[PDB]
Amino acid sequence: RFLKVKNWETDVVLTDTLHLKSTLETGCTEHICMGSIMLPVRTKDQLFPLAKEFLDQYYSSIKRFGSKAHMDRLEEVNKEIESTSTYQLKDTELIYGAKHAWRNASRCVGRIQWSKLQVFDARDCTTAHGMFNYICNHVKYATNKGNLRSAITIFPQRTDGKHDFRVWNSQLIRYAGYKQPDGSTLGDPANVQFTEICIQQGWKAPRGRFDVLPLLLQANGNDPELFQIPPELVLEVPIRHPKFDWFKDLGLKWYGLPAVSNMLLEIGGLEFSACPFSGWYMGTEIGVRDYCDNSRYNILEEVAKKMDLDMRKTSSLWKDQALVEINIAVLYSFQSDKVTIVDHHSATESFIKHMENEYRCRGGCPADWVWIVPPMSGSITPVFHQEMLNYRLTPSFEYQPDPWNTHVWK
Amino acid sequence: RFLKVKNWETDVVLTDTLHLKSTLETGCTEHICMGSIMLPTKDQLFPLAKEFLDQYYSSIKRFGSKAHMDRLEEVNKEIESTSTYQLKDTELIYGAKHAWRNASRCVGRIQWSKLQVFDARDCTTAHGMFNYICNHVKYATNKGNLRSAITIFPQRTDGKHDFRVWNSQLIRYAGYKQPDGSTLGDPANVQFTEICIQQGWKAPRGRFDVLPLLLQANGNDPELFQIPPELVLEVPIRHPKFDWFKDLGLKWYGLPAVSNMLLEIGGLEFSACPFSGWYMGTEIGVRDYCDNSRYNILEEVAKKMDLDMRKTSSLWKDQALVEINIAVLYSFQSDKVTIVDHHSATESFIKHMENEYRCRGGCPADWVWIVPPMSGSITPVFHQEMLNYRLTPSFEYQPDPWNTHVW
Ligand code: HEM
Ligand code: HEM
Ligand SMILES: C[C@H](O)[C@H](O)[C@H]1CNc2nc(N)[nH]c(=O)c2N1
Ligand SMILES: C[C@H](O)[C@H](O)[C@H]1CNc2nc(N)[nH]c(=O)c2N1
Ligand SMILES: CC(C)NC(=N)NO
Ligand SMILES: CC(C)NC(=N)NO
Ligand SMILES: [Zn+2]
Repeated sequence: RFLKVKNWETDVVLTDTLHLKSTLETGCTEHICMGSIMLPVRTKDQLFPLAKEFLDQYYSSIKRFGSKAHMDRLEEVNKEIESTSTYQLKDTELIYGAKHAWRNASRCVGRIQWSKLQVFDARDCTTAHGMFNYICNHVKYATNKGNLRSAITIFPQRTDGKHDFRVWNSQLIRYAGYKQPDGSTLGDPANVQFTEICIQQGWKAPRGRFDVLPLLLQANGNDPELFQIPPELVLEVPIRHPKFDWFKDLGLKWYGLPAVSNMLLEIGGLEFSACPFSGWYMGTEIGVRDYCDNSRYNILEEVAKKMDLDMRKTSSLWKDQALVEINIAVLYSFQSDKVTIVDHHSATESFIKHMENEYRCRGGCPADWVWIVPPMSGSITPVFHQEMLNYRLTPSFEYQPDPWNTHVWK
Repeated sequence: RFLKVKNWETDVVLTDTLHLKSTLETGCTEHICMGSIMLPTKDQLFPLAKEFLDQYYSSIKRFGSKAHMDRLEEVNKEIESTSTYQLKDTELIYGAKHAWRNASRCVGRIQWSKLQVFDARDCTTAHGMFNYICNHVKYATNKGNLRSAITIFPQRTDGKHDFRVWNSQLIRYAGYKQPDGSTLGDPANVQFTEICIQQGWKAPRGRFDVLPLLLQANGNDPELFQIPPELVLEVPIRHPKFDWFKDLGLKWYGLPAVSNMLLEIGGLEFSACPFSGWYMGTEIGVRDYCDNSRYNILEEVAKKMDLDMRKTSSLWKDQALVEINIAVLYSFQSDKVTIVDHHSATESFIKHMENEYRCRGGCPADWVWIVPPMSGSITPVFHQEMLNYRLTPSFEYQPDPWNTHVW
């Protein structure tokens, strides 16, 4: 079965065959679409088939399908599973696997960069202190003094589900949030619950508006432990506007390294519960969501006031106006400090090229439109006009339940 | 079986059961989501008629009454004898209002119960259609104080006697392919604009020429008609600060009226059912003006604002976009023509959703269409999970007549 995808802005029509290799479910049925829904221990039995599918794809990618090396590897893995219930990936398979989980992440608009990923093998790690060291090395390497490099650090895979490695932080770097007794919130409202956990665990919170949270690392299923990332390793950018000299006085700044650390990486059926990864920001993530979401820093009004916009009636579009300036400032500040960042026009244009390339060479590119289209100026970016097909391919990055909800404290 | 929908801005969670009454397919499957795709017999008829009548009588608190049963059998007999049936005026009105109520791609459904229905089922010719349409336009426009309305022409019979409004919207501007290779007017209507010429129309070769109606009655060939200029309310676009804006020579009509869809009620199909409401600012300022394939005016507005268009990161397109949209709303509001901004419209939809969930068990909604083309995440609907599914009565897309018409 072939599926056609059309771009209503250029009439370009693409054909998708890749979806035929989709196995996981989407959440949607032939009677309902859950496309806008945020989020809708294995056995030897279901493991080998998963390993085989992966290994077949791997050996096919290197043009060695059917080879003796390919057949031996399958027998080697099969024997290992029956012998230990699991199996270890070769370094080459790990790299291939991580890159493809990124390549398959339908909610990621920066996938044109997928083949450029530094993979740090932390599978020999055993303690939280070990995790800390690995993570600091990941941060310094990725930051690279502002010239960001994509990377991922992969810790030991899940075994019996009682010895999981987990990074309790949702992102390696994020600002603390504090609920005040008057009901207001200091810092990032999104991290209030995590911040409380850190404090309870022993963290001495400076209680500021931009306090870098400590790492809470869990190794081999043990109780998590706190660690402070060396300040000198956390690159930050003071936010100022190119024309509005008062912008700087808003006291705003943001970290330069976006690194998701709460997702699960699945390769050949194996589950890597601790796999922090990072790239570089698209301006709107900070300027639109982190700064202007009502449930985040929510700075629209203040910026609106300083600009002396007509805030009496929404139809003046004062929010829209302040939004553009804030995002202009974020981009400007980052480029000035020479910290990698990409605007939504560039990122979306590139994704389109990446997408078309993928249809031709791979037969498709699973993409989640709801997440791909930027949170501002939607239709003036090429992706808005691009029909997309969303389906799940493995290897992949998956969501997993927050650790504080499932962990058995020792 | 009881799906939940969460708003990530307010943590409010709503439970949806209405979807359990869905009957039509969505285009998606457990293995693939096509949520972003633009277009994913007597024996067949009665069950449909039955489904409708049941919900109708249920709505009037007469479910399982004699009146209910009586009507059910009368239609039943009528179908068996005539191979179809006619809706009572009450059913027709109820059906039209609910088709709007079920339109998952419409953000303005909070207004659903306030719909003026014009029963044009007694129509028989193209001139009769022109007359009915002019009356609709005049009623809906109401001197700038817009009123939602729909005019329903004769239902389908044997497919060879279908009524159709060839235009996509009752009021749109023409588009012509110039020698330059460029396009004059609205690029989206180039093809239609030609079928008018090819049919007789005398195009003024302008940038904003109100197109002529191409009405098709009882299956016969379509005919042209010029909408009385005095009935087509337009708004000149001027910025409330950029006096130079006017020099762009931009204007837009005040009455948005989709005319190429098919209304489905109890199995019956109304192929010609033009309907109208009032604009949400972004429709004109973002899509009609700034879409690269439309009037694509971003660069022009950018230049006159003296913005650094060298690098995309200066966000000039974004800045210009906002002004262009501030102007649209400004002009309409100045000329006292009904219009709603994306902020107010979206806030209303959220309220409507909550009403629908607590009073009906849900509200089908297509997030991809509901979220405005600009400033997405600063509107409440961005953070609102939505379940999309098809309920009848409904408004469906249908093949352009010029690809099905046997002259
Ligand atoms: C090189 C620069 C990169 C850019 C510009 C890019 C951009 C983005 C953006 C804008 C999002 C949406 C974030 C949000 O709204 O929460 C995203 C999501 C995603 N990206 Fe990328 N990305 C990059 C690198 C990476 C890397 C290196 C990986 C994996 C190795 C990756 C995996 C993903 C995943 C899995 C998601 C969804 C996360 C979630 O569900 O919360 N991205 N990316
Ligand atoms: C009262 C003011 C109304 C508002 C503010 C509203 C707004 C909108 C908007 C913004 C769209 C998207 C248009 C597009 O992007 O092409 C839309 C679509 C739609 N609306 Fe409404 N609407 C209104 C009245 C109506 C009425 C009277 C009906 C039905 C009788 C209706 C039925 C629909 C349908 C079926 C669609 C999707 C059409 C398509 O697929 O092209 N709307 N509405
Ligand atoms: C409800 C809706 O799915 C939700 O608000 C989504 C929409 N699109 C998004 N897109 C991106 N990139 N990131 C997000 O967090 C979201 N949130
Ligand atoms: C490809 C994609 O479905 C398409 O561009 C959609 C997106 N959302 C939309 N939303 C509205 N209201 N109107 C449209 O025409 C579209 N176009
Ligand atoms: C997914 C994450 C590591 N990258 C970003 N959030 N921005 O690019
Ligand atoms: C669908 C149409 C009749 N309404 C609008 N496009 N705007 O409200
Ligand atoms: Zn779907």
